[PDB]
Amino acid sequence: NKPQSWEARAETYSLYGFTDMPSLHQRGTVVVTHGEGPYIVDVNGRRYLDANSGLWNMVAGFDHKGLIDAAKAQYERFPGYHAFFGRMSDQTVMLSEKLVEVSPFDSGRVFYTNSGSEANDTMVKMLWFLHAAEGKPQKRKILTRWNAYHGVTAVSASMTGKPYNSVFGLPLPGFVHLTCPHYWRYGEEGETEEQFVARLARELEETIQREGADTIAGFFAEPVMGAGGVIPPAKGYFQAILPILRKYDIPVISDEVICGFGRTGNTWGCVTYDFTPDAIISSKNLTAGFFPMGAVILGPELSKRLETAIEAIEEFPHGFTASGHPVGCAIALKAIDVVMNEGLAENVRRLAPRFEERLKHIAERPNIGEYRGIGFMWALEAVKDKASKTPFDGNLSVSERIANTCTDLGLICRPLGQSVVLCPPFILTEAQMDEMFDKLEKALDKVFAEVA
Amino acid sequence: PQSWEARAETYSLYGFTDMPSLHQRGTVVVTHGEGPYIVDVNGRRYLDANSGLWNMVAGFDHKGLIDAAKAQYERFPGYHAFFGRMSDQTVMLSEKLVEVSPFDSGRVFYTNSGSEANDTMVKMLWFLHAAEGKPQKRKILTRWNAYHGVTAVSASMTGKPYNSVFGLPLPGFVHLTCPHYWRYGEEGETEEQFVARLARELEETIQREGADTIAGFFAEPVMGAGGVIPPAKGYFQAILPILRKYDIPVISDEVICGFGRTGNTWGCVTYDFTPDAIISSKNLTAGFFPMGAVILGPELSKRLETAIEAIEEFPHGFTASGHPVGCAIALKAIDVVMNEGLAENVRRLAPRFEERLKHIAERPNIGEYRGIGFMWALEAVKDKASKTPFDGNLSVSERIANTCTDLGLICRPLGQSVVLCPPFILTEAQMDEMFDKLEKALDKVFAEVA
Ligand SMILES: Cc1ncc(COP(=O)(O)O)c(CN)c1O
Ligand SMILES: Cc1ncc(COP(=O)(O)O)c(CN)c1O
Ligand code: NA
Ligand code: NA
Repeated sequence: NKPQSWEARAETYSLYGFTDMPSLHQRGTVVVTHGEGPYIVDVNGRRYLDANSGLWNMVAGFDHKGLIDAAKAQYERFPGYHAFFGRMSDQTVMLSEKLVEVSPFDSGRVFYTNSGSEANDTMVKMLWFLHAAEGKPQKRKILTRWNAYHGVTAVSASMTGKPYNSVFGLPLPGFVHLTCPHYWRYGEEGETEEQFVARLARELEETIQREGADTIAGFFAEPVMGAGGVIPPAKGYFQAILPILRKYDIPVISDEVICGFGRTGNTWGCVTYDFTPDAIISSKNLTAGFFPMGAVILGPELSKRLETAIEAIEEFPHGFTASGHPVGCAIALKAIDVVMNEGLAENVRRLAPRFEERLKHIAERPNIGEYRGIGFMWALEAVKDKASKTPFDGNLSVSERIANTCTDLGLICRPLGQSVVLCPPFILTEAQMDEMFDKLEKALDKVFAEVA
Repeated sequence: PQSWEARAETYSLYGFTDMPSLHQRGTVVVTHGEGPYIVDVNGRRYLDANSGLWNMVAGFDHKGLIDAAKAQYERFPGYHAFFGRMSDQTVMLSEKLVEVSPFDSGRVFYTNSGSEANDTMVKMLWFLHAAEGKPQKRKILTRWNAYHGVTAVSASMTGKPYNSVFGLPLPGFVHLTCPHYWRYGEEGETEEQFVARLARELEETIQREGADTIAGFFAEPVMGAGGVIPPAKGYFQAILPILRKYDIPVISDEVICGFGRTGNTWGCVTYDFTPDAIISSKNLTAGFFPMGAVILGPELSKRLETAIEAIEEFPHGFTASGHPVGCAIALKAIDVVMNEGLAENVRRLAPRFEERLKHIAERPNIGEYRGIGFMWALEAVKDKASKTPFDGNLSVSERIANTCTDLGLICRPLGQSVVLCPPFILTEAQMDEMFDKLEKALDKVFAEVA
């Protein structure tokens, strides 16, 4: 009784992650064979415009010749190794030199992982290691914000501020979730944006005082929240919170997994939001989705502190088998070159005004509560009533319905809560952006005429 | 910085690297390899008797594997496996993994690493027991000297003293006695009594903790980073009925043992035990791509599917999970290991490997040799009769390994031991080269230390 179709084979042997099971049973797995520019093609030859770059990461599209050629060239040269025991590939040394150079840091050090989850988990371990070595083993608590997404390891899931993590009995103790700086959602009745930011700063200060600064290991933040539904922080947020963190000796980590390498219109989300973190977490665009790589980029202050702590014990007992893989490092060197030097990062800056202008027009509809975003990261929030910010009942699945209608029109859209997220590849043309918008509008025109 | 060595030190934060040796010797920057050899920036060639990190079983320039990697980049260079979408390569590999696993049926979940795969398996157990009305069933049983990875959870599962630097283990991670008879057997305790004690100890721990509070048990069939530790005779035959008696899922961590190293496709087959799930990585891609897999047997597959259908979505996964390049590479690595004579070369050469180690173990400073297939270790001692090791300050194993490097051999120092886990492509002449160089390093270091 062996399965025959691609659909039956997928269901017989897979355990699906982040997959809505009722939709999967109704529709069948969409099995993908190849891509062309920003388009993905399934086993039935159907072509979809992937307006999510796969998972934010495939910024150069699905068949970029330069990246394909750089990947092939490294397999022909040296197809694998590790970075332990005082050995490392030439590609690993070149990537660390490049990452420190492209980072906003004047100097620093890089530690490799395969994923963003491992890199966040690693940063947490580095902070525990460092503070205990400096005479404060109780300095262990990690501050993140509700709606944040930092990954799925037990630690990186505890840092994530998502209700679904209750199914794992998470967060673990020592993981503190601050108010999310989403003004439209979290601003109170009659609270101005300036008051809202001031309240976030008083809340952080009160939290640090109650918990005790000596028990707090670090603060992580995505400059613009990704999986939280594309959330640029309220005006002046980083300028209000960062002095408080610095006052209390709380290391500041920018989680640049999504924001690194151009999506917010700058190389780093921390540059767009004008703040200097002590370390950066990078992945995704780092390899343009061509290879699993994550990196922890430590600034000068933490680099110096960690090295003294490591010199004292003689060895830093942490690392992944594939950390610093020569193939991933060669691919990352090419992805960085493609994004920064081949006009991809510029294309986001050039097309962001037109992107915003079309979303502003779409937001005039009564069922759109707001549009939000920056550069090539945007969201449209669905509402039953605009003035009162009333959502549609959770059972109506408005965003999933918009997204399913988009799939049927040949557009890949991401439903998140009551929102629809767009994060297309940086290679997107004006015509393809018009294509993306026309199909989304037809899906909005259908779902809103139906539910409301 | 100008030199490769200075550039490496200026920009790297080194993991699992002895900093005094690094400052003394400089970073060894590798540019390429040939068969089982690695070549540095100075053109020096070393026989890598550790397959890089156990994983590069087909060597450093395998044409079939390089061609398979290139062909997938040309076809489809990347994608994910979320939201009901997945590459054709991901479906193919799941089908193949279930087939080659000892399970008649099952399901596969992907990760990038062995650490993520273990951390994932722990979350899966927390998820499952809570869904089945036992949210307190959270504790994880591992052994002292086990190595399961470096995420906070997989480091908590690892039984290494160095984890104290991170304030780890986290609560709820219980380390049972290591079934290494030579080290943990008491004075006057037979191997049979030793195994009976570890069974009694497991039962006592389950009874003290409460079976309803224990999520699962994980075991490497042969311990790897622990220093190549085959378990004491009849260990799994004594512990498994206890775990099954108390409803404690059994997970075989096959990250090193999967695909051939013990002389079988899985370490759990070599040790004649059926786990409920398998953790696979390393040989899975022959070190050509970061991939890990959780292979769920039929019982856990059914219970997890029921729990997932009840909440409608399993909210877990990594951006690169099921990457089509990793999947096309893993399909080729499995083909090379199982069909191109590599797994067979391990069985064919394991007797010669052991015969040579038995001769080396005659030396007064070798406490024991241990291992199986293509996984072995030699334990250095000051005194054989009393099992007295050399003082930690003498760094005997590091000295053996640094001497090996100076002779063009890469071998791994672990504790007071030296580990050999060479590629499956190793010829008899290359095995002779590995042992001749090792014996010269043993002669040099032992003559200096005593
Ligand atoms: C901001 C952010 N941080 C961390 C991660 C975790 O990265 P990975 O899926 O590679 O583990 C993600 C993944 N969506 C992310 O968006
Ligand atoms: C048995 C075992 N399990 C898990 C792991 C973790 O694998 P990774 O380094 O890919 O995280 C290792 C890695 N040495 C291992 O040997
Ligand atoms: Na810089
Ligand atoms: Na099978």
